[PDB]
Amino acid sequence: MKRTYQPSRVKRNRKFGFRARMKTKGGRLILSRRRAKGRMKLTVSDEKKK
Amino acid sequence: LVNRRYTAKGKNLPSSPKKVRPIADNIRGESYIKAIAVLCSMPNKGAKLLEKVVKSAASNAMYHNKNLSEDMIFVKTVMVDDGRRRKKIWPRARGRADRLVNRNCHIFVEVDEKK
Amino acid sequence: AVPKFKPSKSRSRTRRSINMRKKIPQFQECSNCGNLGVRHRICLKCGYYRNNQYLEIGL
Amino acid sequence: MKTKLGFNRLSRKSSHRRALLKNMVISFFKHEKISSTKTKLFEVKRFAERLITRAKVDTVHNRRELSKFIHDKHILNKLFTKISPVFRQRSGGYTRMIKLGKRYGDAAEMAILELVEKPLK
RNA sequence: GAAUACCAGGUUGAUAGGUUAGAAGUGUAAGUAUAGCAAUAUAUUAAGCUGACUAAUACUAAUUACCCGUAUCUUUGGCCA
RNA sequence: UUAAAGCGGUACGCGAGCUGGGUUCAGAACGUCGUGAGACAGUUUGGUCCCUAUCUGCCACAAGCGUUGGAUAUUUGAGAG
RNA sequence: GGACGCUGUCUCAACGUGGAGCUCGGUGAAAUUGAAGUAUCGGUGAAGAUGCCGAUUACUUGUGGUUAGACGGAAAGACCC
RNA sequence: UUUGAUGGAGGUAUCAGAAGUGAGAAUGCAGGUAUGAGUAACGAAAAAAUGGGUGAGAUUCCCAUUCGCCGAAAACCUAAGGUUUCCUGGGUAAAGGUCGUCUUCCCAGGGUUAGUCGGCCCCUAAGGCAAAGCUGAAAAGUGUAGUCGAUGGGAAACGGGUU
RNA sequence: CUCUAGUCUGUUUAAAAAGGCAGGGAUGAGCUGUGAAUAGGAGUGAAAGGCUAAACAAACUCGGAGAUAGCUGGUUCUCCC
RNA sequence: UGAAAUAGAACUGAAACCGUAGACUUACAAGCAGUCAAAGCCGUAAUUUAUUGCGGUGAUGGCGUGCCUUUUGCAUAAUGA
RNA sequence: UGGUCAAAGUAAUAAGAGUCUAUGGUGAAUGCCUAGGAGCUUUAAGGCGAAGAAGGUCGUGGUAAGCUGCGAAAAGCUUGGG
Ligand SMILES: [Zn+2]
Repeated sequence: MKRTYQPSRVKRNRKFGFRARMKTKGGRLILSRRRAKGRMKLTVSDEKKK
Repeated sequence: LVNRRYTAKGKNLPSSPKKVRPIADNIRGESYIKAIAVLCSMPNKGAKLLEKVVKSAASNAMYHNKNLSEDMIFVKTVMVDDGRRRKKIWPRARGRADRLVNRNCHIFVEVDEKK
Repeated sequence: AVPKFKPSKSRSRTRRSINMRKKIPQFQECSNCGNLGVRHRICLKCGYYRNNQYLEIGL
Repeated sequence: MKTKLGFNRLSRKSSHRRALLKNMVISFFKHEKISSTKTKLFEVKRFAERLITRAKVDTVHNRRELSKFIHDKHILNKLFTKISPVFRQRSGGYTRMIKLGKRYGDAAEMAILELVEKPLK
């Protein structure tokens, strides 16, 4: 059964990448929150996939 | 009670005590020759583990008591306790998972000079 | 199809002791080497059986 | 209750049982002595003794029958030339199956099958 | 006959297997020969082959084998002494 | 047709035995009522029947043990179907 | 809804084949679980008794089957309020 | 509160004060271990068998001979993805639904060579951003000139051999 | 290559929606790869109260929030009157 | 070696759980597993010594519907472990 | 009186299970301790960055896996004081 996570890469980087996060207000809030919490991974761009 | 000069102990052996105890019952109190023959014959994992421990116990007794041969020795006592457990996962339908315990046993054998 | 009450240790012990019971194999000392071998089987230690070689026992 | 006496079915469907018997008989004739499960060897000897008694007399027609079961040419020739001429006289019982004990691991009953008299070399 | 148990037998034995033979199934094999261009037919041929059964036959396998296993004692009656 | 085609109880016997036709979901249509949303033991069609048996109970086969010396056979019979 | 043909759907079941089930060896769960040296019948009772009264039956302990019960397990009933 | 075993380093009378001050249950929480139970399964009805070698240890490793299965594939070559899983050597705590000398397991070492391939690049589809202009409490929303955006369009290679 | 009437296995399954048999479409209201656009009182819907990351009569995450409950459950050592 | 190796990848190491050995009891019996009586066996102290106590097991007799929560009222087959 | 026999009581078995006594295994509760925390007081400091911040990637070790430090001059360098 084709299911929930057909894994593209251009979709991954475009929709959830660091530049897509910085591109708007809420994404920058996301980045600040994750920095404050001290996450080891900020965005999907830490998975080097292009 | 133990003459710990004459004994062997095997800790964390890869079998379940529930499966090793019957084989121990069949050789408790027998002569060494008869017990060794039984353990060699019977094709059970517990049988092989007991064979190693019993042979080691007899070896220790012989080494510390040079005038004791293979045919004055009888298996005086035999104890089989339970040892560490490891849990691994067996996945089933509908996302249900079950934990699948693996048991080990301790084995203690003491031999003694026959009547 | 599920146990209604946990059984007593007596019942569990009884069932376990009766079922998990293995029987000794019969024996008969080899005519050649004197080992105690399973009756009606080739000797595993010397290979003979009724004074006939059948195996070639290695290590 | 059980009907169909004469087999052990060797725990496998008919075609695979026939193939099993053919291969083990071939190997038995090739090697003069083999080890296997007691049931398998029992059926093997039931058929091997039959083949030997059929091959006691060497003719074209008999050879062409024995080919319907022995598909190794070398071993068919060996059976007709080297094996039977030593059992020309024996009224039966050319083989000998002797038990070996319970095998470690799955506790099968092993046994050894061999010829009573080794053939010509 | 589920593992059981019972029963039969264990070299002093036909218990099983093999083998021989028969009750029987298939219904005329392979090879060769004749006739036909060939297909095919006929003779060899109640053939060949298969024989879950039955009757024999120690040829092969059940070993020069291992564990369990008998009037406790008291009182009374009868017989014997 | 048969000599005769009885009346009741047992969770209107019996779904951890089976069947889902009906009853009693979400579809749709018809009749009627309500302004309408909808309602109607009015009608028609479609519409998952889960669970490896612990104990008791029952159908069968064994192990251990007793039956007062210990065993091997033949049987009288309570009782039961 | 009816007709023709065809059939193990049925009277009526039997046999055979394959995967499980059965025994042994290795590995090894689950839900449930106050425990248990837990018999039945007639009665009583939070009004359907394994636990009470009376009575009856029953050497001790397993295994393979089948679910009659333990108002079985699973889902703080979906129906009613 | 007294005597022992175990234990090897801090407790505590009297009086007075203060509480996270006393668990048997909440389909309680956390951890360990019974129970069912050595019972159901051990994952498709494509099928294995013999001999030999390695090894302490082989029905399950390796090699050889037969048999069986797929064969508009269960074959081969490239994407989408995975990221050392690839090769050589060594080893079996765990893990592999069993065993294991074996493995996509572990450890060490080694391994990916481009002018002609695929990208990068020069172009644009849908689309996104977008000075200016215009519109809105803010944050922005619309939107022109432009600029980005391939599954598209554009220069160049084939055969054979080697580890 | 795409779909699922009917039936069966499965339903503490191999699969949190398959598989074994079969059926419809099969040059078109066609299937499908690779990108992009529509986000929650909104979107989308050849229209069934469907779908929108396995759950939709108003998605999910965080915060208000320890929301409010005439409802249910639980509430731990002792003695005397 | 160390004060210690039932200090050897870990201090003190209980309960739940799994065992071994010894003593006693049990295979004619219907036990909320307890209490009140009680023969015999075993351990032990006194009394000159086999009858009284501290003890552990216990044939047999009498009595006895687990607990919690909730209800006019529960062993209840109401609830919860 | 001994033996045989008849009769009435009784001892001698535990495949297994139940209860004590002596012993262990499994398990990590209790006791004890702290390598890390929590709640505040008294001072000081309350910004950083286009002279490129905060926060990260990559790389730097005789040899490192991670962390930290550091920035191809890369677990450091120069000057001054201690
Ligand atoms: Zn020998």
